[PDB]
Amino acid sequence: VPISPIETVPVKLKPGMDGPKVKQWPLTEEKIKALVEICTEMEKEGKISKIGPENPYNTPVFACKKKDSTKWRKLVDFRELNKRTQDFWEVQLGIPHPAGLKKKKSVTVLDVGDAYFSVPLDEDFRKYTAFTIPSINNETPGIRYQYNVLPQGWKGSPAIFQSSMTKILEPFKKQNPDIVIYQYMDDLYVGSDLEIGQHRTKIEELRQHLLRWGLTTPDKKHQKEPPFLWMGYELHPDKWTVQPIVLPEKDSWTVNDIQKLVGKLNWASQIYPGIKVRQLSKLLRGTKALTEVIPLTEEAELELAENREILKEPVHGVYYDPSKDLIAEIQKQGQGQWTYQIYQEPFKNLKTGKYARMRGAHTNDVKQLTEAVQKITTESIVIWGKTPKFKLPIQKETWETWWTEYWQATWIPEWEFVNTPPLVKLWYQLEKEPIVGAETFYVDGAANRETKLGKAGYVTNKGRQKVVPLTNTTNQKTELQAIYLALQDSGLEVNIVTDSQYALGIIQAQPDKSESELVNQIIEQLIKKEKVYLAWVPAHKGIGGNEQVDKLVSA
Amino acid sequence: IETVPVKLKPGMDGPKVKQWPLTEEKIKALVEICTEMEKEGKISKIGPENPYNTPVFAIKKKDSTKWRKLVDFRELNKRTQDFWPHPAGLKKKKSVTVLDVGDAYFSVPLDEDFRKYTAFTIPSINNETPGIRYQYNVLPQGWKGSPAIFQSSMTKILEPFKKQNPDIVIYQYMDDLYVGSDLEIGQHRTKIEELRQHLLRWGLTTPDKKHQKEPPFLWMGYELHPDKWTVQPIVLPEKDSWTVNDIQKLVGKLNWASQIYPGIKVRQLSKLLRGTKALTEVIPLTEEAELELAENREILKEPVHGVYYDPSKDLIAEIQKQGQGQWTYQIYQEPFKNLKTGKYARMRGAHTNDVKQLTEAVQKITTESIVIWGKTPKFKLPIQKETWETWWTEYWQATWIPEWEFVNTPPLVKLWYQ
DNA sequence: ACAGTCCCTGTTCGGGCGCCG
DNA sequence: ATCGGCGCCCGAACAGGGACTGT
Repeated sequence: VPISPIETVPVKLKPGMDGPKVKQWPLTEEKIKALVEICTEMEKEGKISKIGPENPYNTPVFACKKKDSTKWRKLVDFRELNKRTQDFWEVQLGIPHPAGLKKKKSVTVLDVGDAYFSVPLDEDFRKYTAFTIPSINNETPGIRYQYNVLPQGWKGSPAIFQSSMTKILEPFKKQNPDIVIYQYMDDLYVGSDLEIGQHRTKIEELRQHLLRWGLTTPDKKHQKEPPFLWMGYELHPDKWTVQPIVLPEKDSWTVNDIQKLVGKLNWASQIYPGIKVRQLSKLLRGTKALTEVIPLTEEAELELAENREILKEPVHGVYYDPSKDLIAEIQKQGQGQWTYQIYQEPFKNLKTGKYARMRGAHTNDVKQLTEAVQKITTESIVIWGKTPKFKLPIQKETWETWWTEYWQATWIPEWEFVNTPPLVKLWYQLEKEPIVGAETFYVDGAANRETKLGKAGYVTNKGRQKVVPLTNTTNQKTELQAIYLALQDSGLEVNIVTDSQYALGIIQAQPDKSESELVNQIIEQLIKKEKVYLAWVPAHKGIGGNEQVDKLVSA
Repeated sequence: IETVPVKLKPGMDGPKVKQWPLTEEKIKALVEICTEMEKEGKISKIGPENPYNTPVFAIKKKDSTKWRKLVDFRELNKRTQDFWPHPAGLKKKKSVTVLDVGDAYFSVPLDEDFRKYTAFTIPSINNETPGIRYQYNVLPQGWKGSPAIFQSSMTKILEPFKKQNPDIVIYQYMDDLYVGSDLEIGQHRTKIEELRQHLLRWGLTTPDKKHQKEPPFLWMGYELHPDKWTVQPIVLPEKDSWTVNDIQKLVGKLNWASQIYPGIKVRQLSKLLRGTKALTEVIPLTEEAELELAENREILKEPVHGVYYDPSKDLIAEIQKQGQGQWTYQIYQEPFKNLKTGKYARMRGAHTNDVKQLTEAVQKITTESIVIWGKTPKFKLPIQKETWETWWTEYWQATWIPEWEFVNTPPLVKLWYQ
């Protein structure tokens, strides 16, 4: 493949900077003879030119084995040059997903050979890619070269080749507007609805078209028969699946190992329904030691069994039909954990996924359901460019009473109710009017800002009072602690009057779970009660029982 | 025609905003628009060596089927240099009409040294293709500098019409031309068509509205009547009997309102709650307290004195979800010194889409700020960041985009709607 | 009115996964 | 050891802003 005739992209250094001047570090003897042998080859191939003392820049060079290949990959530690290269706007905005592929009669996956080594580099920038090959004998000075093509490891190479490949495909795509070509780096998914004979004719026109542009499509990387290995998937004519996932088996695990296990489990959740990682990610909390060994908790081990259980059965995905409606259904598995499947025909999932983010310290299931619907909505726009219809495990009246009573603007797109327990519910509901015949509790709490000690108590209309001393607390916690006392020392119906907007805004939001132990205790009391009315009054205004309890806790 | 030199503010780089996902409906509309803009030399293809980007998306035009390409030039406008009188009578006119004259900007070329900053990227479904990047070669719609650079040309086009109709107020803000008059609605719409055709001798306007008899839900933001905008007073309940809980809600409400109205007092009302009573206990208002309440009702009815608009300070607008499709808003520059307090209700849908509601209220509040002060406010939105961002582009129809931030408000602002 | 502490929310970066050179 | 660009997840440091409090 002679160097492509595409125009070089003008590349500059950051303003007021010079090129890299890094000396070459030692290399092993297997790599020294290979880099010299390799460098004269890729000078002969034209990718590299010799340079003289006029070039004052340098970058260390080494040579590692190519990824899953017998060929050697020539790599340069361009960490110093990358810091000085101008910034780019990456045109790769995401990764194509098979669930967005439509059905096609004929499919071809190509791969360009020596991709970066086919695209020329801007002439003005070539001086800064200078490097030196140190000889074996330290007495020899070493041979300096500069780069004429896109180096592997340079920060601009991926973006420029992606931009260059689109320019190379633009004329061919225009000469044949009905052939779909999914372009990611050098790998080309070509799909058409023509007959199988005429389709192979167009592939050769493309290979010849790319060959004219210095882009070889080697036969070793040319796939013509299903199954297709594309973007880490195994593509079949009517079904798609992920290339085999290998979960490691070890008797003792470390932090790094856990980090790998979480990652592979996330990668599997796109098609395997029911993957859970909350308890496995909890083991990654606090420890930044990558080689630290972590004992699996009782809850963590249970989580691994569930995932392995659903991984023994093969799962497949379906392709997308633009004529048929898009459907997504969500189920509540664990606390703060959700799994979903997007399909068109029931039990024929296009893809799956999971949402398990705890947004906020205080939340409920209805909030998380709206958060999971949004993650799916955005994800559906990326894959299919449209919003799916929803099937949610929440009652129609449950949502109607929530969004009408919530102070923030919340909305859910077109959705239908599915009776897949456990359902999402509001566990308690605060009264809109004070309860008649209910003991009125005027609660408050205080704390010193230096001492961190505080009080929390209440006074009632029935004359009942209480004050509890607390150690290692804050103002916000003691005021929350006072509301907890009134719920403890009251019947099933209680009126509570507080002066804390912070405690009021948390409770009024009807949370069912919280990172704070105290809030979970307050939530639990509200579910046990039958009617609760919570009122707020401005503090330090001589109002009702608020004034009596304020003096009780401030002393 | 030579381009006007444009600089960024000292020490600031160009915009670098990622492109957000778009529906196939919007991408296919955008691809057609940008391909046509490149043919007419209005935009041109660029590569990844341009490190700047500005988000782009599409909106359906007002009472029309055509699509309008919208650039999120908020970041570029914040970093663009400042250039170099607002008609106070425009808000007094009976009828005011908003004309999209952004199409006129596409005739003036842009300074080459500046074009790198107008870059945007069109995404592709399922990431089939890399983003195709374009930059602008002419003055772009939605750019802070476009109306300024075109300012000399706009006064020239309008001067004959403004002397032929001296009773018509014409204000310009970004792509929009605000035309206000006191004529009757029918003679006013003819005058708008008179301005459109007299303008047509120089620059084009959006395809004439497929309707002309104000089809409901369609001319909300088109044909505006400023003389019917109403302020939302703060109200207090009127009951024959007040309870301890009712007096506490009253005292808390009045104490908050004393920050907006100076004379609010709650002392004789707080005296009624001096015990440690039950919430449902009825408290008779003493003769002293009845007067204090009656005086607070009077204070909230009279307008606030000594609150004037400062053109150097930014405008801020806050919206509260009051329920039943009703939304309250306040526009101010300093805390508790409101420049206007309004209410919007019965917006779009039979009160189903909350987000559609909030989006319309934000547009109507901004329109009022442009008409009243010629500025746009910064919004404090009562919505989750992701809930808005996901859907707001689906209901936006203005040529400008105001700045906003997201807040989680405690439910103690019942001080604006009864 | 100024300057702190608490709490919450969001942004950025670190790890992992995956793709490609 | 010893690289580039993208997307995603999850965890944690830092900052911002608004409320309470103490001076």
